[PDB]
Amino acid sequence: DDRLAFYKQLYRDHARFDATLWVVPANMASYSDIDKLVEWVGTEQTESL
Amino acid sequence: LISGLSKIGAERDIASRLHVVLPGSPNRGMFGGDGAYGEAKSALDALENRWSAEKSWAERVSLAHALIGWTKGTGLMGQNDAIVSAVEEAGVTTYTTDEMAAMLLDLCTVETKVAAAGAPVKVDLTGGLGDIKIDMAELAAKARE
Amino acid sequence: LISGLSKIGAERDIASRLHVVLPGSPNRGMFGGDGAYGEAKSALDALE
Amino acid sequence: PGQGIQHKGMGMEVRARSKAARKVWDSADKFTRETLGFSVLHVVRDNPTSLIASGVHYHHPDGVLFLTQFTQVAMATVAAAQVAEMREQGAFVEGAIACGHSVGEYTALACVSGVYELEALLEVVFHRGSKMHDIVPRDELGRSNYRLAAIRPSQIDLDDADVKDFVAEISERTGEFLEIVNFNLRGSQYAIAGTVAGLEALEEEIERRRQITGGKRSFILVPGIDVPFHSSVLRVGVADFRRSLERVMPRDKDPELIIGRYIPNLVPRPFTLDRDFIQEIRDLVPAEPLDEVLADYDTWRNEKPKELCRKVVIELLAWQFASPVRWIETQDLLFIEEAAGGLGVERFVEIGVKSAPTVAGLATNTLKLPEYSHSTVEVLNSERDAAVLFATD
Repeated sequence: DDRLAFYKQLYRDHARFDATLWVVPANMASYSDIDKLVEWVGTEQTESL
Repeated sequence: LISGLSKIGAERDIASRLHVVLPGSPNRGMFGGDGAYGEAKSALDALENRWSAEKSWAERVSLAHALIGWTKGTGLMGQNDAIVSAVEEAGVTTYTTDEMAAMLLDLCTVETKVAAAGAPVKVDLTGGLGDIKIDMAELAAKARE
Repeated sequence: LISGLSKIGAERDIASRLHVVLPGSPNRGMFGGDGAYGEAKSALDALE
Repeated sequence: PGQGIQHKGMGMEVRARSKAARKVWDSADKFTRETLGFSVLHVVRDNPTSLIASGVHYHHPDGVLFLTQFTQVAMATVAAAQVAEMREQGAFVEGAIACGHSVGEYTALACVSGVYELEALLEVVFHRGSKMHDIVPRDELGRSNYRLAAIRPSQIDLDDADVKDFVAEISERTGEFLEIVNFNLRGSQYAIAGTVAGLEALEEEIERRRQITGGKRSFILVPGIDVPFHSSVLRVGVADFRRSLERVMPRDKDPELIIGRYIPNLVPRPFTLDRDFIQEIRDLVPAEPLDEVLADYDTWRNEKPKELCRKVVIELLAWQFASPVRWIETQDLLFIEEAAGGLGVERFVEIGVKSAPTVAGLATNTLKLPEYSHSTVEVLNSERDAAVLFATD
């Protein structure tokens, strides 16, 4: 949360209109992460209730 | 990672070019004191060849090569901070993080984006550390020592 | 392999220089058709 | 058939088997990938949500395959590939009379008369889709003051003249806009667009007129159509599309394959190049290239006929945007031509795979009510009846 709070501080300062920020846990050393991350980055933009 | 976003772009069928800024290390071979940056990032010239070889990668990914010069952080470079003034006495420029960030955005401008679409762009963001005659065997080690 | 024979030479204490001929690929960058040799052996300049 | 029955992975089974289907799809998919930066194969195979194209951004909460710029392209390619396979097996008869409903008409001409390239077909059709989106005014929410509604005149004693009457009255009365958009089936299917209040007032009328209605019978409102197209409101944007057609539809084409075989929408009666026919077009659709040709028919010299057919064909397709599609007359016309040319056995085949049951079911119910004469007729669908099409059994 100390890293999480920082990006919130950084966003609430430098954010303009139309601006959307996304923070995620990520490990570039893991091939699984890379595949799973972009599989997340590339799918839908949809929220099913 | 480049291949991954290339698949998504091809599968979901976009002609949009992803601009990948390649964080190249400044001026390989003229510094012996870095020990990490200088050697590792010289194969980025070979990576630009892979894009110049592979034909179908053009529409998905554009390679923007940036050589990131001397840039002062507190944590890693806390030893290097004192001699920043010393290296700058050779008529060379060392950069703050905000300065280098600005140099990286300028590559993200519309003008230089289209330039990357036509052909790989190699940018030297270094402060002239290339023609530097400063001996790293001393002025680096001594700085670190 | 170079490090290995360097240890033996240092441990058994010889000043003799082992001459390692590095099988570099010819003229990197001016051929696009090899596909293997040209790219791999350019880091031998970094090994020097 | 027209749009709206399209499904995910439609005719994708045929692509994996037939060679003719692959050539149609791949030549089409390659062009779209290079020029517009997207693939129709992917859209059909798995239905996405949002897509960004060359100059345009398309977003749908459900699917892009159900978006018209895509849907029309998918539908056109699905049918064009299926006919090509039917042609490879030679099952296509030399005297076949062909027609299409809305967007299906472009595929009709493509398959039978080869009036354009596979890539040429998907150009017009794609642009025609993109043209259909920007035509009508919207709100901040993308709302429309208009809509479409499907009428069934049956279940009560009411006629086509009775429907036309009641609609014409409430159109003049309220001062609102109410238009019969589609004449589909004789006593069965009719489509109506105009002001939503007009659609509501018309719904209300038949509920009052029909003595048995507790459930608002005979009236189905159309979801998703916000444009009162095929009415008097759309005639503006033709000239730009009329030029677009002439660009993608050149002058080297087969006159005979179209003539007598092809039934336009704007023109319910079969294509033939004659002073009589060209006049019927002008009457329904006043036009500059047409009115001159009618003025002097003394241009009789033999260089003209193909050049005449080439413009008449384009005029019908360009103004098909405006004029109501007449499916009733299209069906009835087939009866008129047969009866005068002999009534012997006919086979009615619908192509485009999963779109095939629709206009066949439209024909089936039509074969019942006016056609009660006890005729031997075969209704066949590409989706359902394929064993009968290829005769394998």
